[PDB]
Amino acid sequence: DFSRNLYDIGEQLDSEDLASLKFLSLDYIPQRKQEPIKDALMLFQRLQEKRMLEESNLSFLKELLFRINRLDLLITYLNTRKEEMERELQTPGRAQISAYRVMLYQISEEVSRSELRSFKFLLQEEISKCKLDDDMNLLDIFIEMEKRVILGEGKLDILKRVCAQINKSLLKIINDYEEFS
Amino acid sequence: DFSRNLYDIGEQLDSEDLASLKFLSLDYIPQRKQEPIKDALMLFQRLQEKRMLEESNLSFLKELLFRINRLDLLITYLNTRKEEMERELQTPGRAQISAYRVMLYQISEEVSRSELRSFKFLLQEEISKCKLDDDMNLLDIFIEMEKRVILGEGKLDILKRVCAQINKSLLKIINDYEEFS
Amino acid sequence: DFSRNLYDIGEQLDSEDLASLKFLSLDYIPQRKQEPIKDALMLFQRLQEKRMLEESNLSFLKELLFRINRLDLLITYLNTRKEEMERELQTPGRAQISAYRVMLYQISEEVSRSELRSFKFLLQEEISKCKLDDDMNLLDIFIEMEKRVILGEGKLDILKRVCAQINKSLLKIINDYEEFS
Amino acid sequence: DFSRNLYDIGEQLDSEDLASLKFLSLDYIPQRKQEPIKDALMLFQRLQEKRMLEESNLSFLKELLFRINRLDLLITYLNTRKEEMERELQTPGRAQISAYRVMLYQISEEVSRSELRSFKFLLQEEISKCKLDDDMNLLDIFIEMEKRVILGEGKLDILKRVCAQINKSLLKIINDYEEFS
Amino acid sequence: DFSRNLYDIGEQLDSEDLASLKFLSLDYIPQRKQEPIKDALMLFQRLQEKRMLEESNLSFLKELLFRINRLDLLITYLNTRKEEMERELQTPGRAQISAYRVMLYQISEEVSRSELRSFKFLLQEEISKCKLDDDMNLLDIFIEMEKRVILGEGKLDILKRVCAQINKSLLKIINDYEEFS
Amino acid sequence: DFSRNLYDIGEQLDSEDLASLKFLSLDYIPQRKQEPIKDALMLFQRLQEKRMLEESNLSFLKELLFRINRLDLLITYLNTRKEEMERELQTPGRAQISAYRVMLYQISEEVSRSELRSFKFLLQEEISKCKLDDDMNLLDIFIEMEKRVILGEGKLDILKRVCAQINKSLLKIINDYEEFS
Amino acid sequence: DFSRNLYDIGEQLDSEDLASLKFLSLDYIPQRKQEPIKDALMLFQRLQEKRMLEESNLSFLKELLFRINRLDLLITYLNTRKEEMERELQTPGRAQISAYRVMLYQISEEVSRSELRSFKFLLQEEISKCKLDDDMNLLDIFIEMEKRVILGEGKLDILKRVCAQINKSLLKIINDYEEFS
Amino acid sequence: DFSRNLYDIGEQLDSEDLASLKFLSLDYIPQRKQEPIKDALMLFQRLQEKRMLEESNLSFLKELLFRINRLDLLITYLNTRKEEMERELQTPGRAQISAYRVMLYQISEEVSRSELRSFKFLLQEEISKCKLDDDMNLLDIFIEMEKRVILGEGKLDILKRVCAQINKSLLKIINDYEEFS
Amino acid sequence: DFSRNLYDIGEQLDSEDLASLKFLSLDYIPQRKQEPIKDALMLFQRLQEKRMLEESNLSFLKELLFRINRLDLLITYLNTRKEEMERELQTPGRAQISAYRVMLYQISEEVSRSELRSFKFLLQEEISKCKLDDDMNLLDIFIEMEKRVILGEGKLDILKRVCAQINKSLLKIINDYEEFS
Repeated sequence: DFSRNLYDIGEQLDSEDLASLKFLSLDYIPQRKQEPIKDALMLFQRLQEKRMLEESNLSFLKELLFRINRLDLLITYLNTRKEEMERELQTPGRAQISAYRVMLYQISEEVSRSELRSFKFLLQEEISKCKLDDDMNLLDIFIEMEKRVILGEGKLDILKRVCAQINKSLLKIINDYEEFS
Repeated sequence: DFSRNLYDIGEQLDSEDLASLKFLSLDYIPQRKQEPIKDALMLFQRLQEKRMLEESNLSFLKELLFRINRLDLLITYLNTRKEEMERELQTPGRAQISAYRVMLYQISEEVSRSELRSFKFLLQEEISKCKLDDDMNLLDIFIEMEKRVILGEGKLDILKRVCAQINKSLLKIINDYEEFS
Repeated sequence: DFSRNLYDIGEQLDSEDLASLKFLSLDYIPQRKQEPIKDALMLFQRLQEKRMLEESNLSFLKELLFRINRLDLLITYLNTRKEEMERELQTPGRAQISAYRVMLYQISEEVSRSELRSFKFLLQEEISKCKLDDDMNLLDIFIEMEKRVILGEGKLDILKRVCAQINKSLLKIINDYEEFS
Repeated sequence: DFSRNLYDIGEQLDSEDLASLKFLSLDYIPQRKQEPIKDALMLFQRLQEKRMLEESNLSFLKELLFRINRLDLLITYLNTRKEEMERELQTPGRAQISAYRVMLYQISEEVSRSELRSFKFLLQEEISKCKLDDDMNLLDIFIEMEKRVILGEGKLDILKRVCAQINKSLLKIINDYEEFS
Repeated sequence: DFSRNLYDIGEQLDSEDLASLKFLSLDYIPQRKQEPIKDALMLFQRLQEKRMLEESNLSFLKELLFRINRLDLLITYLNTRKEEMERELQTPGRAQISAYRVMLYQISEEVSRSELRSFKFLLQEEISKCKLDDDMNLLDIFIEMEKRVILGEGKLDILKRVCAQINKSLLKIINDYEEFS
Repeated sequence: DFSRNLYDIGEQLDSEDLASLKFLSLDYIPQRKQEPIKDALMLFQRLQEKRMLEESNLSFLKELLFRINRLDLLITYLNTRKEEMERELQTPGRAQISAYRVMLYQISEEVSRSELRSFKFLLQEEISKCKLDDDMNLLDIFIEMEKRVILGEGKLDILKRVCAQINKSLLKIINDYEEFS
Repeated sequence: DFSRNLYDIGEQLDSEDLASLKFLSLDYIPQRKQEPIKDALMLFQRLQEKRMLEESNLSFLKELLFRINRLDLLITYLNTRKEEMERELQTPGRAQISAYRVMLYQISEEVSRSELRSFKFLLQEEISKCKLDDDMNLLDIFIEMEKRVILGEGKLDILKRVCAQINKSLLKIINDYEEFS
Repeated sequence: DFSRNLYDIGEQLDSEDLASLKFLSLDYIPQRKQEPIKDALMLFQRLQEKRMLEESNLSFLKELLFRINRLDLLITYLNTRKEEMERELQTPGRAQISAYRVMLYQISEEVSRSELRSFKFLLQEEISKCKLDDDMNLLDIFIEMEKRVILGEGKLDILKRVCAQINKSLLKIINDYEEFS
Repeated sequence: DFSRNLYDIGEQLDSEDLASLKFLSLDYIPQRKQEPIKDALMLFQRLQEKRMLEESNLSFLKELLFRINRLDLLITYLNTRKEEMERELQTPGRAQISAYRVMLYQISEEVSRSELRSFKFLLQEEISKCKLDDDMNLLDIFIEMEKRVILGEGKLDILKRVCAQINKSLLKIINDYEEFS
């Protein structure tokens, strides 16, 4: 019955937060399969097809909100505290979103608009293969980097070289991924 | 019908006031549902659809104008005196906007753009995830604080932990939490 | 004579108008007799066979045009004033189209495309038995609901729950049918 | 062969031009019989059946291009001076499209897309009978108003009540129509 | 081949001055066909439709470049001496941009940003439907005043109501209307 | 109408006198509404929005101008003597500016521009971490005291503990605390 | 069997990627057999029909995905690395499609949306037969030309008449047709 | 690759130096092309658009740094001595930035802000055609002079007249152009 | 949570102190990246982004206050004695700011505001490249000379040749530079 209230979660979702969910959902939803999604419920439909999100199991949604920092919804509508997802972080295999995706998202939160401009031209300096613009959310840029296979667990060094021209707080985020080695 | 007057109200409504009205609509319009609204008329349409703003019931708009201090509209268009605010504040349930939201507005009401920069210097301690713009409305920041569940009805007294460091006059509004009971 | 003139009058009607007329003809023309209809004249032929629409008695057509707000035809071709449609209220049973169908139609007039997509999700949330698509008109959905016996004067509460997820003006349209209790 | 060679005219005509031509063609082509038209060729076929556009008589097209301000084509392909389009004003009946239509057209050209949104609010101020959409051309709205018989050659000055609120110079365009009384 | 140099002119045209070209084109291209224009070359395409600007006749562009003081482009691309702009003064009707538009432009050139703010305050007193923001331009105000039908060729003197309060030199500019005596 | 003729005040109104008006308007115009005021026109705008400034009642403006002694110009706008401000003393609540704001202003008028230096030293004693910009006149300092809620209507007398060290004439100003009896 | 997975390549391919593949498949699949194609599987089936691409010989697909820079799919589905095509395509006759197609694609990667806008404006001046609109891809333009054999390898440098006014690095691409000698 | 270092060079560029580079780049970058440019690398992207600056040829930037006295970057990061830029004097055409532009730049380096005040007073004495503003950089004024063709290799006597009215030492720069007689 | 205690530093520090910090920060922050900074807390943000200043490592801030002679603040903010700064100086690699920068600062402290005038004359004798202004700090001038590469680690012994001419005791510091090499 709570699908009725899934609606009542999605309406509070920012267009930007949706794009964030799209990026994080890429571990399950194909790069094009995700594209028709225009809101949370569209995502939920895909996740129902993948059986990641359903009335019988909204634990994926629970994490998703934890990952994009929409804890207001986790508590308000899913009626649980963030510490539940922190318990899901306790042991391997309980987290549904990969740590690497989380780190890349954390970057997108750390990187400012001005720095994003640097990211745009700087990546172009790294390769002409990418066609970039001011509409390229860093997360969308990351998707493009995946296409060229210059973004991944074995390409982390590239991100660090990029960070050298941006800031060291990002470099930190990169080093903080060491524990998942 | 009466939307003939709403039009002429909206023409005189400021884009800054509209931003604050979006915050005030949070007790009815979903957190991010109002985000594609560009002018007063679109806002008014949503309120008509939710029947918060009716041709026979303009009392919600009346309050809204009281909340954004537009007395040039209260009398000019709604033909109501300023004293009617206290009339609507006679008993609980009469006001449509929570005193909680009213306080949050007044808290930001006394804030300077230079204090907003100072706030960001303190907000990075509260949550480094908060990617904020130098022209970010404090009310928008409050929405972000909801996301972190660090600002709320019972978490109102979190604000003073950094607001007292910026402008202790805000405390006079925060202490009005007593009007919850 | 004029029955033949209708040949060149029906072309002024939309395909959405036709679909709407099909919904309105649900109290006369069977679903299996509605589907073959491809244009207004096909509809007219069925109504001629059922003697609802004949040159000697076009009072059914007259009402229909009122029901779908095509008064331009009511006056310019059927040569009668829009004010004459009030005669439907002179006595119970005078109207050929039931108020119930009128209400459901008015809803489809009030519901936008974006809201329609929301209705698609909401019904999916209500049950998986109803398979839906992007070409589903709200009136088409109502037909599907009828077939599944979840649409009726005693099922209005379901529509009310769904409308609560959209807007209160739709709820109003439904509540306007309460006077026929 | 020649009229067939004019099939290419549609390659320099815009989709907006076609939409405008459809409105202007309403005096001869049924309100919705025009809709299958996807290009100028399709339009011409309807005009061939209506005998408005013939290989040996393009005077109808000549007027159209003048009315929609595609003078580049009026000269380049139809090889006629724009000055000779004013010959429609020499005696009554020389014009093929009613002055009523070009009046409404000029209005639609004068109104901004942002003002169209403003109109939408005032269109509900007029009535709830008109269902609105973001893709509605003001000419489309005019058609819808005709359907409700609240707009016409005798009801043109109904628009003035709303137009005064958007652009009062439209009132003059309307007032000038009086000269054809 | 100069239509390829129209591109060049457009690149060498100042994006800030393009706004004034739109103002100058008000009596040829409706604000609806102006607002989607992003550069001069797009405007030029509109002027091709009206046949104001073609390779066979760039005299309209010539006049436009005179108004926005781009004499360097008259020489560089139109290959003509600056004095040839004054050929429009030989006989009445030669000019295509009314001195009315020229004077209003000259006013906007004389008015300081600080004086504009003053005019915006005075507009708030003058126009009952005045709406102000940080993107306002005196030329845009003039357009809006036409929409209020308070500014015009015969109503030009209205500007002296506020110009006399600001800068006598602006009033002097207005007095140039005397040439229509 | 006439309101527009009060704009002239700005020509003779010193920016420092405007800053004084800002201090006096602290009980009316919000911080965020006050600080973007760059001239009397922006001030007037805010006053109109709260309908404090209206042709039917300019008494608030009058009182304000009396405080800064610019009501001397009243005889050039309303044609009446500034002495009629004494009417505010007839009964309690007639004055719109609290004697709290008045007394603090009188202090800023009594203290020498060079003596302010000593007040900066006093501020060092009270708060060695406080920023002491040379632009901080006593009125701005008083605002900073409000930011530290050390100064107010009930705290006003606190100033005497350092004012006695500056000049007994300042104590004489402070002795107007008797007006709160 | 395993082909089931290959079918899903299209679930990561974008519509832009597929459109690019269509352009690159112009040396195999006619424009009349490309239109029905809506996804990668459709493309695959067209190629399977004539054994041009089949599960037992994916060497053409290997290049295709390599050429459109989707190396993540070379890994994910083709279970290989870019190195394979880099080595394989070193010598003439190893490519399945003309480098002419590839080079034109590379241009579409280098040309910005903003550059394409002005690129199209030049196309209108360069070829009056063009039917330009917002849905035209740069590659679609090239096809439009081929529809009447007015663009191809024989005039591969024709684009220099447009690129010279846009971006010299596009001229560089043209100057990289050295191996076609 | 190395572009990465050009970025790193650019981070030490002043916004004034950037504007100066824009002026010097006016022999290449279109009048409005540089308007969205907010930092060095953005400019470099426009220089990549023209291929004035490229990893294959950095001599353009190298000269520019010499022109605006940023040898701290030329020597430090581009490993180039100023004498190698001075080596340009061997033969004509070695310089990519005209001595005309360099001369006018040097003037802006010689003229004080206080002399710009007196310049702008004399500018109005010369003509009211210039859209005078307090934020007008002398180089921006030069651009406006170019617009009106009152600045050039044959208009240098205008600046010479102005210089004689400001500072006799300025004449030592503007007269130096005589070497190209 | 430790940066919470940095807030009250920037409030105490002067704009001059900030300017001094900016000069000393040049070894890490680009010559023109710090310019938008309006207070010390904005500086701190940049330092934390570049991780030059960390909550776990405040030793850079510690040094900063030492270098600008604010040792008495170390006990008030970092709770450490000034003697520990000499402890740091005991061994190489502990200091984060170069002695070169520090010594140049000491010079600016020794040079009088009046002497600066005579230095401006000397700077003109040195070169016409450095544009001078009364609002320039000697440290700002130092930066400008560095830009011309006439001031540096190997040119420090050149500048002093005119420094002694104003204050011989400056060289009592400068000549000690030898000890660091």
